[PDB]
Amino acid sequence: SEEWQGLMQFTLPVRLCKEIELFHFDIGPFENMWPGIFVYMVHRSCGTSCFELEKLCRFIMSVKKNYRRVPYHNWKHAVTVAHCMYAILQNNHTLFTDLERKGLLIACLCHDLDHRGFSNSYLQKFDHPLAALYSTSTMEQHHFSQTVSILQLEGHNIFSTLSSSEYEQVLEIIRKAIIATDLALYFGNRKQLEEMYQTGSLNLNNQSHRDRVIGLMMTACDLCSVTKLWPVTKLTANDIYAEFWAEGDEMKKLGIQPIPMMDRDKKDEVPQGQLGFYNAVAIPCYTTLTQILPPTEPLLKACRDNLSQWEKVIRGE
Amino acid sequence: ASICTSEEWQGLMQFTLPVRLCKEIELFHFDIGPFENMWPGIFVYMVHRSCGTSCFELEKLCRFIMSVKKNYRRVPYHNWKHAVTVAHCMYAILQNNHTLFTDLERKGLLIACLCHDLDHRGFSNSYLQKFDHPLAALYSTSTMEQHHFSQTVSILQLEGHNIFSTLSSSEYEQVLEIIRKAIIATDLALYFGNRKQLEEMYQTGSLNLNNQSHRDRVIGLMMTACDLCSVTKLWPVTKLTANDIYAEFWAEGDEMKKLGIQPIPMMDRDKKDEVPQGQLGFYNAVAIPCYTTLTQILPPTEPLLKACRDNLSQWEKVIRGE
Ligand SMILES: Cc1ncc(C)n2nc(CCc3nc4c5cccnc5ccc4n3C)nc12
Ligand SMILES: Cc1ncc(C)n2nc(CCc3nc4c5cccnc5ccc4n3C)nc12
Ligand SMILES: [Mg+2]
Ligand SMILES: [Mg+2]
Ligand SMILES: [Zn+2]
Ligand SMILES: [Zn+2]
Repeated sequence: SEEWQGLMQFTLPVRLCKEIELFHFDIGPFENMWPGIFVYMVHRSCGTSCFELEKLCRFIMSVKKNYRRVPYHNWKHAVTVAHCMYAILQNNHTLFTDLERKGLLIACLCHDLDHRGFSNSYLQKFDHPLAALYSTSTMEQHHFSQTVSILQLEGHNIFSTLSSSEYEQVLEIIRKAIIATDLALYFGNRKQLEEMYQTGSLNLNNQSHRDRVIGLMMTACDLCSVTKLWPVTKLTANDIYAEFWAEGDEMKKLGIQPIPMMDRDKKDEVPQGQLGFYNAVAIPCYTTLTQILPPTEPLLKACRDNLSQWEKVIRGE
Repeated sequence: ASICTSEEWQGLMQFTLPVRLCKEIELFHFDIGPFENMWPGIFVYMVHRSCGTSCFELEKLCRFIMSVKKNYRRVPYHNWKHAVTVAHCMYAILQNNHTLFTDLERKGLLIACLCHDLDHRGFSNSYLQKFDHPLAALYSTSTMEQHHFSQTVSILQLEGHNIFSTLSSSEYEQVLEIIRKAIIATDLALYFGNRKQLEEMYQTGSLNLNNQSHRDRVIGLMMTACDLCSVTKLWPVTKLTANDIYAEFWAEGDEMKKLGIQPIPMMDRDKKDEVPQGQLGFYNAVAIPCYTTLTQILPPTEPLLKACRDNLSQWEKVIRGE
């Protein structure tokens, strides 16, 4: 209980007071500060007197305990996703309700809690007890379950000054928000919102339209490494493949063949895999997000910049 | 026909190209995919850089473009993206052969390409015929293609949509004949006729470009290299567009099955397994021979052949397990 004492004390350096507000900030070389960076983003965006520092700090360090030393789905990725949602909300400061803004920063930070570095596919094919438990969106539901568990620990419950509803409300925002980071649901989500933007039936007074927009915002954040500056971006993909290939290897060890994406032998097709992933997933995501919320546009511009870079890699420039 | 709203052409006018595309848009394998908002503006940039800045009055152009866009459907392959993709390819062929073609052919070839699949229902020349469609009653060879051009004229004739405003009546009836011929020749059923003669005209040193009927033949083949240029893009783009081609076909195959009739394999989703061999078969029967004869006639277009070879190997790899 002295981890969360060395967190109450943190002051974000003035030199980062601007850098952080930029959509393309790389938290990468600020390891020590990451839990202080998140304290900063919460305060700036939700208020200094909405979470009682201690309970907030208690929370954050515990969440941090509960992320494993995997190559990609780690503490560095929680913060990075949290950061991006900060940037989204800051640039849209009016659309989102007090209760949402708090939920979403929290939901982002726990969204991959206690990941083991295994896809849902993997968990389900090998009848692992988490697949036994949640047939669909397997990891995502554990993540949430794990959010619930850290909160119910002594003195971690940061929502203890809220109505019955108000408490069951925010968690629900978090539930739906964490679930939405199952990428298999993203495709549906995005196609509904597209038809709803063309048609024009899109209504932000409708709470199930709110859900889909928040949904998409979670994908955008989750995927946000494709929006960083190219060296960060290049590097963070290496970490992605390292997670996948360790899952690929684990499959070989079982006399079973992994897919190419998970096949380190296939290192070479990486750039074309990225280009494929940008055209099929990333770009449409940031494209529709921008349609819905215009200020999010530097997300799409940077995504286009990295797509070019991946093209150049493939073509030899 | 359908009018386009006011606001549509007014933003189109204010639009400006990013300095990094100006570089990439000139290149053959350039993919327009990730710049949807920019497409109608990519057309202007393209027109202007090919046919001049006062070729047409922006206002009239922009109206036409936006009304060309809205007369495309949300079908899977033959849509607004495909039209601009085909226009982009023309542009890049023109640019590499810029003085081989009259100012008047480049205006008309770029519009033709923009308009060459207007109001595609999502159906083939065989379906419409076989099932005695109105359109099939109206036009009985090159069915949709004829309709595509009928559709162009209709868009030409609309208060403010006529971009051949300032043309002599003579030149007006000329650019309409470049366009007609260009569009019809996108009927792939004709390509095989066209390519054999061109191939023949090539092996004898008798092809001549100031010979008009040889000109039209060359133009038609340009229209084919453009219609198929998705096979010249980088692999992950080629594969993704293949998905959309098949989405459309299989949607048609599904209609036939309903109607009491068995689709050809290409249109039957139950036959996916042979996709690679359909691709392999199409690259050898159709596309490779397209870009080979194109590069013999217009050697700067060669990067189209090289990229077509690149993706032919990819389908071959896809084939052998890999
Ligand atoms: C989930 C996610 N987030 C961010 C990023 C930048 N990525 N990149 C991916 C993987 C994209 C991908 N790579 C391949 C691939 C690579 C080498 C050989 N074969 C491959 C086949 C499919 C791939 N995909 C979808 N997933 C993600
Ligand atoms: C009209 C067009 N333009 C571009 C491209 C890359 N394509 N590719 C096609 C389909 C080519 C094709 N597919 C099959 C096929 C597919 C599954 C099963 N059997 C098949 C038999 C022949 C096929 N062909 C020619 N049409 C096009
Ligand atoms: Mg996750
Ligand atoms: Mg056509
Ligand atoms: Zn994540
Ligand atoms: Zn076409």
